Amino acid sequence: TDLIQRPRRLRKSPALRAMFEETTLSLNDLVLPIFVEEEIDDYKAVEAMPGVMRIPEKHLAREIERIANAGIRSVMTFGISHHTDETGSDAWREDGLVARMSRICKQTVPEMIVMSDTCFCEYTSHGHCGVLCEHGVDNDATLENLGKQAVVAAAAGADFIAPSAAMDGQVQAIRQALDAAGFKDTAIMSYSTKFASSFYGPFREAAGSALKGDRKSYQMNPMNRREAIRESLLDEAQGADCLMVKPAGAYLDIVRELRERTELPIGAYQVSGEYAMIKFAALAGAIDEEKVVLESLGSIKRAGADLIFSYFALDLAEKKILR
Amino acid sequence: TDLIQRPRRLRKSPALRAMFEETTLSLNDLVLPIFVEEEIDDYKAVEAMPGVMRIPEKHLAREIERIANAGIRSVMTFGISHHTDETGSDAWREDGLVARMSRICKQTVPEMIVMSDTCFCEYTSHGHCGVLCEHGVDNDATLENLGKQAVVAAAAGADFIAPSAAMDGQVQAIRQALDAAGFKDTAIMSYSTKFASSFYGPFREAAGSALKGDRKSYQMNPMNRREAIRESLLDEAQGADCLMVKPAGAYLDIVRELRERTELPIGAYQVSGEYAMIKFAALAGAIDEEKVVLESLGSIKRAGADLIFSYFALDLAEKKILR
Amino acid sequence: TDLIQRPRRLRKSPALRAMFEETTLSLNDLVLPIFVEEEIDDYKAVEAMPGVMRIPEKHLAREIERIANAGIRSVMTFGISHHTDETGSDAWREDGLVARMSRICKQTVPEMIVMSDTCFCEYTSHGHCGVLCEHGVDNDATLENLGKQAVVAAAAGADFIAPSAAMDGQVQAIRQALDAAGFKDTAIMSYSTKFASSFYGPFREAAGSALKGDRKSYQMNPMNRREAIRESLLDEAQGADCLMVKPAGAYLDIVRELRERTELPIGAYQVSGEYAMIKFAALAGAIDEEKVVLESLGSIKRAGADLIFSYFALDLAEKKILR
Amino acid sequence: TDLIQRPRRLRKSPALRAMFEETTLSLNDLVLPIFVEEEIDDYKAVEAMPGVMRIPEKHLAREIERIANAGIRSVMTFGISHHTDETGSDAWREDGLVARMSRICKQTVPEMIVMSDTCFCEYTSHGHCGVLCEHGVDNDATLENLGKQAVVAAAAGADFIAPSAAMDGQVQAIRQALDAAGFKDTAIMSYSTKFASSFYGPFREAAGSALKGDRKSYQMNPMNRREAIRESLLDEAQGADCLMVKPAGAYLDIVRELRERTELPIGAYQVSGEYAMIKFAALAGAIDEEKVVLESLGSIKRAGADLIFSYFALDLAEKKILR
Amino acid sequence: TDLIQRPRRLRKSPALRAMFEETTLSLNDLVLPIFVEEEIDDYKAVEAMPGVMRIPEKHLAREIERIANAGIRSVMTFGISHHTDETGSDAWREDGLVARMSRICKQTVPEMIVMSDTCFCEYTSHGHCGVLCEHGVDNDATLENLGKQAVVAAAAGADFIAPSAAMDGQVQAIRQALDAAGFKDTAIMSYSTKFASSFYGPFREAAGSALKGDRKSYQMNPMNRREAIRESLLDEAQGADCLMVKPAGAYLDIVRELRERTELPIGAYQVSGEYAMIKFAALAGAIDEEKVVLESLGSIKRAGADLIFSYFALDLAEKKILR
Amino acid sequence: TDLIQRPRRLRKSPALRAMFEETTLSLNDLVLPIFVEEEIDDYKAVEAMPGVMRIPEKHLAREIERIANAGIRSVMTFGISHHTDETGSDAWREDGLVARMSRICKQTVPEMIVMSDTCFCEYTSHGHCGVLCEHGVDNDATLENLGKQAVVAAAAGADFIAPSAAMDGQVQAIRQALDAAGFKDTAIMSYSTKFASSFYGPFREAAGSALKGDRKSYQMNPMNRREAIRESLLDEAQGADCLMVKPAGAYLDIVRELRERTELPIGAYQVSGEYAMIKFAALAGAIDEEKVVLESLGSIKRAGADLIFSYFALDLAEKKILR
Ligand SMILES: *[C@H](CCC(=O)O)CC[C@@H](*)CCC(=O)O
Ligand SMILES: *[C@H](CCC(=O)O)CC[C@@H](*)CCC(=O)O
Ligand SMILES: *[C@H](CCC(=O)O)CC[C@@H](*)CCC(=O)O
Ligand SMILES: *[C@H](CCC(=O)O)CC[C@H](*)CCC(=O)O
Ligand SMILES: *[C@H](CCC(=O)O)CC[C@H](*)CCC(=O)O
Ligand SMILES: *[C@H](CCC(=O)O)CC[C@H](*)CCC(=O)O
Ligand SMILES: [Mg+2]
Ligand SMILES: [Mg+2]
Ligand SMILES: [Mg+2]
Ligand SMILES: [Mg+2]
Ligand SMILES: [Mg+2]
Ligand SMILES: [Mg+2]
Ligand SMILES: [Zn+2]
Ligand SMILES: [Zn+2]
Ligand SMILES: [Zn+2]
Ligand SMILES: [Zn+2]
Ligand SMILES: [Zn+2]
Ligand SMILES: [Zn+2]
Repeated sequence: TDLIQRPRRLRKSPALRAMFEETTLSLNDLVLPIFVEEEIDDYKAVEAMPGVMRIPEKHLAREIERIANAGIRSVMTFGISHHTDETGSDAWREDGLVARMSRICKQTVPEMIVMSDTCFCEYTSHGHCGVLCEHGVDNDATLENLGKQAVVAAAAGADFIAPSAAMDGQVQAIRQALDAAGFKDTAIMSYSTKFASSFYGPFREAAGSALKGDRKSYQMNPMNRREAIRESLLDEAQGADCLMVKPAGAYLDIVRELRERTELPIGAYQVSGEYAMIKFAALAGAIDEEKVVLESLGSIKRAGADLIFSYFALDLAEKKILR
Repeated sequence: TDLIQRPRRLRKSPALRAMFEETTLSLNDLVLPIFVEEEIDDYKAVEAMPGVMRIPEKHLAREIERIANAGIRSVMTFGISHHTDETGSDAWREDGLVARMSRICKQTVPEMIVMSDTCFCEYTSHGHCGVLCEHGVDNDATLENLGKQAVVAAAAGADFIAPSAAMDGQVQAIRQALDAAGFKDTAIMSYSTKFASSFYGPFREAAGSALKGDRKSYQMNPMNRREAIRESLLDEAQGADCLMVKPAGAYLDIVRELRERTELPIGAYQVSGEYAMIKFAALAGAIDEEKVVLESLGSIKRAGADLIFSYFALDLAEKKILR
Repeated sequence: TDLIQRPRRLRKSPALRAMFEETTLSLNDLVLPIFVEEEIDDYKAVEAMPGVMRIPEKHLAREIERIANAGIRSVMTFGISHHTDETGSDAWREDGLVARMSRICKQTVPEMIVMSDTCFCEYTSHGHCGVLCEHGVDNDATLENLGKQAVVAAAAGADFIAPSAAMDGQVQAIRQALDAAGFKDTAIMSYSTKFASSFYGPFREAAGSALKGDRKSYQMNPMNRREAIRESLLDEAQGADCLMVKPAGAYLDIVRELRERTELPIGAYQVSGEYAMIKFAALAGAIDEEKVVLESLGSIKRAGADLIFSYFALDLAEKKILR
Repeated sequence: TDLIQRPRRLRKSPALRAMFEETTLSLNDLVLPIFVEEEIDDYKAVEAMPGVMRIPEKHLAREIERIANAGIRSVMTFGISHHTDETGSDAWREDGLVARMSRICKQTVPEMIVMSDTCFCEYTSHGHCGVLCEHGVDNDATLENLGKQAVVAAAAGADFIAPSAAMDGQVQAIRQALDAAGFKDTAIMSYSTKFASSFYGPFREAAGSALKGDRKSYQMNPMNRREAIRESLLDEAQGADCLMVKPAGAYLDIVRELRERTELPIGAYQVSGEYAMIKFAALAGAIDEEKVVLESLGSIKRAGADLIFSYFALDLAEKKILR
Repeated sequence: TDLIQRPRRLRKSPALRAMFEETTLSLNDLVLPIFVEEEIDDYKAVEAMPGVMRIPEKHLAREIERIANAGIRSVMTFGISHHTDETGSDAWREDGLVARMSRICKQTVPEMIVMSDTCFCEYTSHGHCGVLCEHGVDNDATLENLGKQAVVAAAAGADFIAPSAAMDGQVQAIRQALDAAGFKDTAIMSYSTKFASSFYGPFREAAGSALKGDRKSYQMNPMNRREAIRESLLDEAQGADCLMVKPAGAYLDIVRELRERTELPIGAYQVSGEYAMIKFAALAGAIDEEKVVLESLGSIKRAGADLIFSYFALDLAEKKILR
Repeated sequence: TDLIQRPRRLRKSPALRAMFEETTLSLNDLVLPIFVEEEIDDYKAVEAMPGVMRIPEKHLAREIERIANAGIRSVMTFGISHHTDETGSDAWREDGLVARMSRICKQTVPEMIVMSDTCFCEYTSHGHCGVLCEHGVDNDATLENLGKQAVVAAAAGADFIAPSAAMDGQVQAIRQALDAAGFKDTAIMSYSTKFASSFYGPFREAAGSALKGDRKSYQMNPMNRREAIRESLLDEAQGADCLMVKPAGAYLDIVRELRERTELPIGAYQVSGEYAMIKFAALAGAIDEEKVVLESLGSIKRAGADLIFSYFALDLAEKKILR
């Protein structure tokens, strides 16, 4: 036939394909979510998340050295609480689990980039991301508490305060609180566009989130692309240093759209449900885990993500699959 | 706190959330892929795709009636061949499996829109998508055969000829071929952006594709977003009635970029691999299948797809989960 | 002939057309304007609006249950006043018609989305949308009163306070008033771009608006597309949760232009004159009412409207034409 | 209140509003559709279109003179045939009704710009816009006939050949045809975006279109905005001198999107249905006809139309409402 | 001070800076230019390009093995001719220097991607890029010869034919030529935007280009940014597989503008002059060579280049500075 | 061959090329960086910068007259300090070197445009661009001092205060300080996008900057194009009269991108390392200095720069190469 344009020409050998590959993925693009449980002794496997385990607080100094030695540059701290209550106040206790997780990480590996998850769903008896009032989760009462938690996490050494409470004005609240306390240099990794997804089941199992209803009244609608952009642009306006799309996997259209609407760095969270789905199809022998993980993380980068929160990070690190 | 902008205002209730939902998913958005195996008697279960079975040719009249009864408006045919050879010539035999799958569907259900997968990987002894040469899969030898297959399938009643060979100029070749033989009205549903993905394992099992190596010399690189758009715009230029992104789940950024680059309809294939990861994670009790399937399909719609190829379409239709 | 591109290919059967339909319309997209008259006993037909009737206040609890049972998710309340005066002060009487209409609706169907029309043209002896002063309608005196009305409507349970007075700064005024009174969660459905149209005659008949001149000094010029966009973008800037184009029917260019200029939800009002025109041509046997209604509402959605205010809503609901 | 931006500032008076009016409507924006019935003696009233009458061929010289005297710069001819058949061949008879309507207009008023409707629904026994086949309306059989009709109408003096058959490739066919016969200077006014609307009932009555079914296999879907633009850009590509959206009243979003996609002139047809809804609502005394006609026509201008096809053009011209 | 936005927040440490680095440079981004001199025995040092030497043809098998061992994925061949003449015919001799440089590279290292410089300035007695006429370099006489050279080099194994003659229509000429001779799969790497720069002195020394005058009648003006884009888009239109900007260092604005105007791969040539200025400044001890080379190459990547032609590639590869 | 488009047509003679040259460079586009050393007697050559010399303060009145007489319209003052200390306080001494350099220039040539470099790296014992604190360079303590320096430089007659400290909020700080002191007319030439480049070695030698580490914690990452734009747009937002990209040479993609994102004038700094690289390759006889300088400065203008800071300026001036 007569065809002048032939895409296949640059696909002929592995060398040609390597030369013309548009997107690349490094170990640097990954942030490792870590689960830390206070007052316990043995690491606990998370069933819903094949390979993940809660790290006993007594072993955190050891795991963070392990992670750092594998080449992971950053972690996101999630605690499993034994001092839950109606407001999740242990989260702003200058010495509670949240402060302690940071303290230990920064003390152990000074150069480790410590992002402290900032919410209450893991510290409240009801499992909601804030103060429950007659109304539902109280936005402004929760903003107050998110700010106090911010200051003690910054106090403990957290490099980024990451609000995941899906509260309006949360970035502004945390920025003023940090500044007022002399933490004007502490960064905010906002979970800016965070969907009321059905892919967090494994995570809730892993983190001990005691919730029976849903978070549909704060986390946003999965179907709303316009609203998703506006959620992130409001956070940019309130001073976030980095934005984020959560989940990442089934939202790369949102990542790409946001990429074109801001100059800010954009993070993407490869959530627990996405991890479970790769892990369980691999164990059923349906897919090649490694090929599927690399393709998935590669797609997230291709969509425009600057950083990817991924539970596969340390394995990828240690098995020298990514450098 | 001071906030005039409060996104949560429209999230207060189920009624408010429904009123402001930006994207909708319905049954007419779905196209159901079916596997038909010739010269066989019982339905065969696909191991890697729980719930999916090869339909015996003898029972296709029965199944396409069932499918149609469920509300499914369309199907994509894939045959499992017992007449494979060097060039996959059974596919262009006037009464080969390709032509008969269409014939039995259109004759049983005249209203059923039948899209006929158009390739050779299911009919070649080597498992590759075309004619082999010392070269690798020979582009132009394959184009002639795609043309021949197009006319017999068109003659057999197929409403869409869907070339999935990833051959340069395939749409033009098939357009020229159908036109000359008097099928100027038969449409082309081009797998215009078809990535050399690792998510097709389950499908190859289901369709009996005898491939030992890879398809990287013709299916495109997963990392190449600019190339992906160019791939589809070259097919729009060639006359394609509908364009397509495959896989869809991890390529929503592609679907969205493409939506902004053409006025043509865009299909998105929720591949066997995606189906597999959802089913095994649900079997493992880690996620809720239905909520995860609906979220997954809704995101593909959200990203810009007009039609979605889903192996979940029949259950969603019969269980009246989508109307 | 030789034509590669053939649009007609996807128009061959009802099935194909259904698969390729770009826009859809659900019962969810509709908001039902309701006319409630205090101190009366029998429902009154509105002559200019064939099929519409004023609901006696004593029957409102009954009609709102009827509407809600038909599946309508939201209503817009308009009262016919028997206590008109120079400033329309019954509108901010904590117990006047406006408060009462809301009170009754929310008390009867707690989940009903109650949008309270916010103006004075129905409560003033002169029929103008505010305070008449030497000058004409006094913008700032009217802003004051619009805020007080907002608080009592929010107090009564209105979900959205909908200013239709076409007063500059009305959204800002209503937002500060609501916030100050502890109604920071009450939404604003601004009639942001509201034209000085000649299509409201039937509505004025239906609502008892006692006006002899025009509203050309506040409602904007029908011919000004640039000004129309700016009117809506100013409201976005002042905190509106939802914007609106009124009328909708002969302004879909304005709807589409606004759609591309904001991420906010956009409402469109299918006004009384548009309803009368469909109703009277149908009664003269000139057109098919149902086909024309569905095509018109479908066009409004196609233009970019997220919600449509429509008097045909309950019929469409009950006759199961829309679900 | 504090507001530096007050849109009402330029709305204070009639002089200020006129000075800032963005869009203008004049008589030269209007094209007058006329119905001419052959072999008949008295004017026939169109029931569904009050004020509209079939003009007897014998009286056309008289009427086109009247029209021209009124200031009308152009007309679109529609003939009511007494010579219908299977293929609508009277339309391409050198002296058939199509050719004579043009001839009598150009010869009576040499300056009159005559646009000749170019189709077969008014000349076929079955009422469809072309040649029927087992298929439905045969596209390419019809294109040949459109070509033949184009040359006789061109030869008869028509200034524009306006194909309203909704056939793929109609503009190219008619361009090729006129060119070969030496009418390289005759223009094409393409009904480029012609929707399968329900607003044409009154017109079919007025023009005697013997159709029992629908035109959905060729006129396009009302819901398809992206397809609508593609429809017109394919005609610009084919050489069309002017493009068009029909209907116009409920498709102003289309007109505006198209205005932004081409530098070509764009016509908009205010259809019989729109005319009917305005007239019957005015008869019912529900709206003011003149104010509603002027607003309706002004919105079509506002949306981007260069020319408007209106059945109100003559009254507006004679009553000196437009100059 | 009051500042919510503090860019320095993500600059606090080496880890934070790496995590937020937007652009990456790797070894696969580099293509290594090599100078091969025929009929000679020892390596010759290039004075003006410290570190660069003419490789004796006899030692090419050895060197391409060394290059390939280092990790270099590709080279661009430039031969120093001992058979120059009026038309540069040695270049299209089936076994001329051009064909043999390719042959020895592909045969020694089958995986090596060989791009063959395609011109006549190194083979013509007058030193100009083609056939001379009273005119100056004759465009179309040269195109024929570029075509002839393309096929022998293609036949010899070259993976890319890279026309650097700056002839109008060179890509089409070479595409037509390779196609006819059965090299439809051989690619074209067009020096699409090739400026008449003053930075090529060192290269001419290294490649033995016998030119006394200038190339301004064919290489384009350095000041013309709009012309530069037009130059490359005409080559994309002609079928070029990859486009290119030369020089690259002082034309990063061009590279970036071009990146936004095409989806095609874009190469950028870090010319001999740039290489020379870096080396001599480093020799003079004024700058750090490595830091300056890495910054220079990283900026070309940053600006949008997919591939970079660099004379520093081998040292960077062997010293393991890039992987 | 057949080619309609022939770029070469406008390249045939020097006259044609001159007519079609898109970009031009005048002496007006250049700003001359001057090095002034207090308490010394003989001009000192800067080894790293062939041709540049520190001007003894006692000779400044003489050199500025020389510069002005050559036609240079503006200079950028850099001092070599003999009164360095921990905070660089001599920089805000109403009579220190910074004040004095300006004083002398404006006193000598009243019409000379005096841009005073505003930092501390030349006045601090540690060589950092501000106040060193436990943390690193203290952003806010440095902002304080940058403001005081601004007022005394404005006091001395500087026309532009040019902050090069890469401190967040520096433009805002300097603007408030200037305004408060009655210097609301003094302009700010912000070094808005200033990279942590490896091309400043020669400058540091020339300016006596006593730094042993790097400026990576304030000057921005060379690889971050998105951040580069945001750095400049923040300065526009804080009131800068002119923006700047530094370095210029290997950042013309950044210059072009910024050009398209602001209406503000954009300056570009052809840094010392770029000067050294041209000078040393010219001395090694590798390139033609003049041709390379003119091409480089011409590229900077082509990329979008309105003013270029260049050390070659006075030579270009005196040798009448630029007027
Ligand atoms: C937000 C969502 C948590 C929840 O709603 O339970 C913060 C945690 C994100 C990670 C969830 C996951 O990895 O599934
Ligand atoms: C604004 C216009 C009312 C008026 O000017 O009388 C608020 C009511 C909109 C609906 C009017 C209608 O449906 O005609
Ligand atoms: C900023 C950079 C100076 C440094 O970091 O030493 C202000 C001076 C710019 C000119 C530097 C040069 O010309 O190299
Ligand atoms: C594409 C090629 C599939 C393959 O096996 O390479 C055409 C069929 C797409 C379906 C694949 C799937 O569902 O996994
Ligand atoms: C389009 C087809 C009309 C039809 O009856 O299908 C060409 C004529 C447009 C005028 C229709 C009207 O005015 O209603
Ligand atoms: C372009 C022409 C070079 C010339 O000498 O005119 C093709 C080769 C580019 C390399 C030039 C260099 O590296 O300086
Ligand atoms: Mg938010
Ligand atoms: Mg293709
Ligand atoms: Mg307003
Ligand atoms: Mg058409
Ligand atoms: Mg060229
Ligand atoms: Mg800055
Ligand atoms: Zn939470
Ligand atoms: Zn295949
Ligand atoms: Zn009102
Ligand atoms: Zn017709
Ligand atoms: Zn050359
Ligand atoms: Zn400094």
